[PDB]
Amino acid sequence: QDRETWGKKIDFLLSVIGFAVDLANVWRFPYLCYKNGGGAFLVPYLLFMVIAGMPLFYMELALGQFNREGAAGVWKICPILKGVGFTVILISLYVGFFYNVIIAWALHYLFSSFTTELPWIHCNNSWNSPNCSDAHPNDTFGTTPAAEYFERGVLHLHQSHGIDDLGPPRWQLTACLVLVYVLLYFSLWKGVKTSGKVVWITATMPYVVLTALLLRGVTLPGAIDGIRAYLSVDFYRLCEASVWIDAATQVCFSLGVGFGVLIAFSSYNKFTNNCYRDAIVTTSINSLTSFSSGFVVFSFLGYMAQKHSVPIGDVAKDGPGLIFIIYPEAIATLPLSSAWAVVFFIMLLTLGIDSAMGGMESVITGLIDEFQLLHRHRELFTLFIVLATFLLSLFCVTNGGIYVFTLLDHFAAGTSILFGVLIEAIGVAWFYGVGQFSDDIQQMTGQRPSLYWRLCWKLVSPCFLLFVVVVSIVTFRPPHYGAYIFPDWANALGWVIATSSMAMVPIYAAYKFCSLPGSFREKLAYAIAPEKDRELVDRGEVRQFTLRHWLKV
Ligand SMILES: CC(C)CCC[C@@H](C)[C@H]1CC[C@H]2[C@@H]3CC=C4C[C@@H](OC(=O)CCC(=O)O)CC[C@]4(C)[C@H]3CC[C@]12C
Ligand SMILES: CC(C)CCC[C@@H](C)[C@H]1CC[C@H]2[C@@H]3CC=C4C[C@@H](OC(=O)CCC(=O)O)CC[C@]4(C)[C@H]3CC[C@]12C
Ligand SMILES: CC(C)CCC[C@@H](C)[C@H]1CC[C@H]2[C@@H]3CC=C4C[C@@H](OC(=O)CCC(=O)O)CC[C@]4(C)[C@H]3CC[C@]12C
Ligand SMILES: CC(C)CCC[C@@H](C)[C@H]1CC[C@H]2[C@@H]3CC=C4C[C@@H](OC(=O)CCC(=O)O)CC[C@]4(C)[C@H]3CC[C@]12C
Ligand SMILES: CNc1nc(C#Cc2ccc(Cl)s2)nc2c1ncn2[C@H]1[C@H](O)[C@H](O)[C@]2(C(=O)OC)C[C@H]12
Ligand SMILES: COC(=O)[C@H]1[C@@H](c2ccc(F)cc2)C[C@@H]2CC[C@H]1N2C
Ligand SMILES: CCCCCCCCCCCCCCC
Ligand SMILES: *[C@@H]1O[C@H](CO)[C@@H](O)[C@H](O)[C@H]1NC(C)=O
Ligand SMILES: CCCCCCCCCCCC
Ligand SMILES: CCCCCCCCCCCC
Ligand SMILES: CCCCCCCCCCCC
Ligand SMILES: CCCCCCCCCCCC
Ligand SMILES: CCCCCCCCCCCC
Ligand SMILES: CCCCCCCCCCCC
Ligand SMILES: CCCCCCCCCC
Ligand SMILES: CCCCCCCCCC
Ligand SMILES: CCCCCCCCCC
Ligand SMILES: CCCCCCCCCC
Ligand SMILES: CCCCCCCCCC
Ligand SMILES: CCCCCCCCCC
Ligand SMILES: CCCCCCCCCC
Ligand SMILES: CCCCCCCCCC
Ligand SMILES: CCCCCCCC
Ligand SMILES: CCCCCCCC
Ligand SMILES: CCCCCCC
Ligand SMILES: CCCCCCC
Ligand SMILES: CCCCCCC
Ligand SMILES: CCCCCCC
Ligand SMILES: CCCCCCC
Ligand SMILES: CCCCCCC
Ligand SMILES: CCCCCCC
Ligand SMILES: CCCCCCC
Ligand SMILES: CCCCC
Ligand SMILES: CCCCC
Ligand SMILES: CCCCC
Ligand SMILES: CCCCC
Ligand SMILES: CCCCC
Ligand SMILES: CCCCC
Ligand SMILES: CCCCC
Ligand code: NA
Ligand SMILES: [Zn+2]
Repeated sequence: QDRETWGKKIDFLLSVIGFAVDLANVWRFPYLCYKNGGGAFLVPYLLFMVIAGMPLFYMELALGQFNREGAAGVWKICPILKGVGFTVILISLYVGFFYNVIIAWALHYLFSSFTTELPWIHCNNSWNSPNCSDAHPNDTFGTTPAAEYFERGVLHLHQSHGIDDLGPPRWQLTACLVLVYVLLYFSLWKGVKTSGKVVWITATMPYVVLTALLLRGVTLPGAIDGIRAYLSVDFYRLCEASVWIDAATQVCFSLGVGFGVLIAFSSYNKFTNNCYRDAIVTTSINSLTSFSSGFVVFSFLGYMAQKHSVPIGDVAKDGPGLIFIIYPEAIATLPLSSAWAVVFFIMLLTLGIDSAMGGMESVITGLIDEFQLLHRHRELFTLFIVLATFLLSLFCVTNGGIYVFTLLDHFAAGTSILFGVLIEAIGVAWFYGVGQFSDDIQQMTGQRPSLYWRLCWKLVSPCFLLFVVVVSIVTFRPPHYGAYIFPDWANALGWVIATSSMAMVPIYAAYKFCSLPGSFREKLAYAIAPEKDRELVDRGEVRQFTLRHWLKV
């Protein structure tokens, strides 16, 4: 049987929008806007989005749609550079070991909200230390009843001495995790017919909840101060070299490229689809969602800062668990706080689940495409992948699970994402040929891309990605959680996994070069030439050997 397609185009659009829209998308852009700049942070962000943010999205969508294969089989245009598909598959697999525990924490918090007394209001109970002090006129948000609850009565962090004292897993978090994985499996087992229909609810509820919170948040005292702090113009901030680095890193990391998800999602699209309009619409929606969500979150942050009589700089911080500490404290003061907590955690759960589903779907699709023996049994392979991910994600459930979560979050994606994106971009734009790519896009859609797209694909994007990779590998900082310093072997293991996700390109390159028969010239010709050019290569007319193809744009 031939490849199946999306039931409706709205399914594909909602799938990509839901995967791209993330919990980090809600916070990262507004936090960066407040930290350096404000209204002046939109200049570097928009500049980099135009220069090298849209071309990568468009190229990934077009490649996936035209080649009609997953992340690994899409590389018939350059067989030697096939290890990129395995690299992105490994990257997607690694991220699945802690996103699910994030969703499990959110789901556990959701269950403990159907009560008239939410268990983070006061601090007269069993799981609170005698150092509780919630003062309402030096860590002002440390030892808060909400923070103490999250750290002791949920995570049980105080019973671990570090990453060497994990201890047995907790059964409540394990039950939440198994519920999450059951949801994931039953949402991913029947191909894309049912995975594109479940997205209809998990990609439209967060917007409703965000609208409700914006309606509630604005009326709070001190919210206008938070919004003013969020959006304040300061053009002198553009003279520092850190604002541009932050903008470039955020543009690279918020797109969703590098996981091989957009290739698999667009692989099921019809051959006559219009990927240009789809890329434009998805990028615009994902960019505006961050703006609206920032309005909401900074209104709430301003209200909390006014309540605690502290500057907004102390409230606005980046860390794991602060989402479960500040806002739940803010929610409890409002009347009918149970409903607000319920909707808050429902929105969190949906935001997590859509992205986790997309990330697992990328791996499943790529591995199914690569090997034909698994194509006849998709449900069993999905069950095996889910079981493996669930077994390898049981470490974040233990008492010292926050340390493992921090290490994995620091090292899993890192520079590996940028290296994979750079390698795939340079491969597509140089080895295959930007002219051939434009011809394929014209055949697929009908209108050939203009000179701007070709220039951005060929010249600007590889240079921007290389600069991002270098600046990310130069300013590396070891991970930490509060006043905890990770052991040296933990950093070594993090670097080992980060390199292992990246060290598949040379391995496959060497294996493919040694496997092909002939001399050096024959091996190179069969390796670096497209599959469809086999007849020309046999005659001895390889286009890559000529330098005119290399210097063509
Ligand atoms: C309840 C209120 C307060 C919030 C509602 C939020 C969502 C229901 C909306 C917000 C933005 C909408 C999107 C905005 C733009 C488009 C483009 C629109 O046009 C197409 O791309 C046409 C595709 C086709 O031909 O089917 C398709 C729906 C979509 C994704 C919308 C789907 C529904 C979304 C997610
Ligand atoms: C990317 C994939 C492969 C997941 C990687 C997860 C790591 C962060 C895990 C996998 C192996 C784990 C180690 C396996 C064995 C142990 C012994 C263990 O010994 C104890 O003190 C607890 C013993 C017990 O459970 O009773 C302490 C944690 C540690 C170092 C673990 C720390 C966390 C590690 C490195
Ligand atoms: C909200 C999400 C994350 C989890 C819950 C989703 C389930 C309620 C849905 C998703 C997939 C659905 C299934 C998808 C396909 C089928 C096969 C279908 O059987 C047929 O008639 C076609 C196949 C056959 O001939 O067996 C019957 C409904 C069923 C079991 C569906 C029942 C409802 C399911 C389990
Ligand atoms: C930060 C918030 C407030 C808005 C963010 C939205 C942007 C990420 C989107 C919205 C409209 C998009 C643009 C819509 C149309 C085009 C035209 C397109 O260029 C052409 O078609 C050729 C024009 C030429 O010849 O220069 C290149 C992409 C671009 C700039 C898009 C880039 C991405 C943009 C700026
Ligand atoms: C104030 N502090 C934080 N607030 C928030 C928020 C929020 C709201 C959304 C809608 C509202 Cl309404 S409020 N998000 C944070 C914070 N600090 C880290 N994050 C992210 C980071 O991306 C990090 O990667 C992360 C994580 O590790 O979560 C377990 C995913 C969180
Ligand atoms: C840690 O990586 C992420 O959270 C990325 C992405 C994602 C990829 C894989 C995954 F399993 C779950 C989520 C979801 C979105 C798009 C890219 C980025 N997130 C901002
Ligand atoms: C924690 C993992 C949960 C996986 C989902 C449990 C149900 C598995 C059902 C398998 C059906 C296979 C299709 C028929 C062979
Ligand atoms: C709070 O008091 C406890 C006493 O059990 C002590 O162990 C802890 O270090 C104190 N924390 C701070 C921040 O003072
Ligand atoms: C039995 C205690 C119920 C507490 C209130 C819960 C309200 C949930 C419904 C609103 C969100 C849909
Ligand atoms: C959490 C509930 C799990 C129930 C599992 C039922 C599996 C049904 C498979 C039907 C195959 C035709
Ligand atoms: C919480 C998810 C529960 C999913 C139950 C699916 C049951 C499938 C029955 C199939 C009968 C033909
Ligand atoms: C989609 C439904 C939105 C309803 C939002 C209501 C929020 C409470 C308003 C309180 C005004 C004082
Ligand atoms: C809150 C997000 C709203 C985003 C609205 C974007 C609408 C784009 C429509 C494009 C039609 C061609
Ligand atoms: C669709 C439901 C969104 C959340 C509604 C919460 C209940 C608000 C009732 C009015 C409060 C004054
Ligand atoms: C002390 C009880 C520990 C239970 C762990 C959860 C079961 C794991 C099954 C693989
Ligand atoms: C210790 C009493 C409760 C046991 C629960 C067993 C199931 C946990 C999730 C698999
Ligand atoms: C046929 C169009 C369906 C649009 C997505 C579902 C909207 C649900 C609104 C709550
Ligand atoms: C893109 C140019 C941005 C210039 C910002 C203002 C610089 C002021 C220098 C005194
Ligand atoms: C009083 C300030 C109100 C701000 C509203 C912002 C709306 C952003 C688009 C949904
Ligand atoms: C939870 C384990 C379920 C395993 C699937 C059912 C047996 C399939 C044998 C081919
Ligand atoms: C012969 C039928 C089962 C073949 C194996 C299916 C995938 C199992 C996990 C690799
Ligand atoms: C991919 C090659 C670079 C590996 C990381 C940088 C060297 C170690 C720095 C501590
Ligand atoms: C007092 C003005 C409230 C405005 C709420 C947001 C309207 C879109
Ligand atoms: C710290 C930035 C170094 C940039 C080197 C050149 C990259 C193109
Ligand atoms: C991004 C546009 C900022 C303009 C500020 C004018 C006061
Ligand atoms: C000492 C307890 C061991 C539990 C193992 C669970 C996988
Ligand atoms: C208090 C949380 C209990 C979770 C039970 C999941 C079945
Ligand atoms: C064709 C039936 C689709 C149901 C979608 C429910 C959200
Ligand atoms: C590609 C990495 C080059 C070396 C970076 C550290 C100097
Ligand atoms: C203290 C040494 C621990 C080694 C762990 C290797 C995974
Ligand atoms: C000629 C092929 C070179 C591939 C190198 C990959 C890093
Ligand atoms: C994968 C690195 C070694 C390859 C050897 C091929 C003979
Ligand atoms: C739209 C950016 C902020 C203007 C004050
Ligand atoms: C994760 C890829 C391993 C080789 C198929
Ligand atoms: C007062 C305008 C704020 C941005 C819409
Ligand atoms: C992770 C192994 C996939 C099948 C070779
Ligand atoms: C998943 C591997 C199947 C046998 C080559
Ligand atoms: C606790 C999980 C052990 C097998 C991966
Ligand atoms: C068949 C190739 C698997 C990865 C080296
Ligand atoms: Na998401
Ligand atoms: Zn307080």
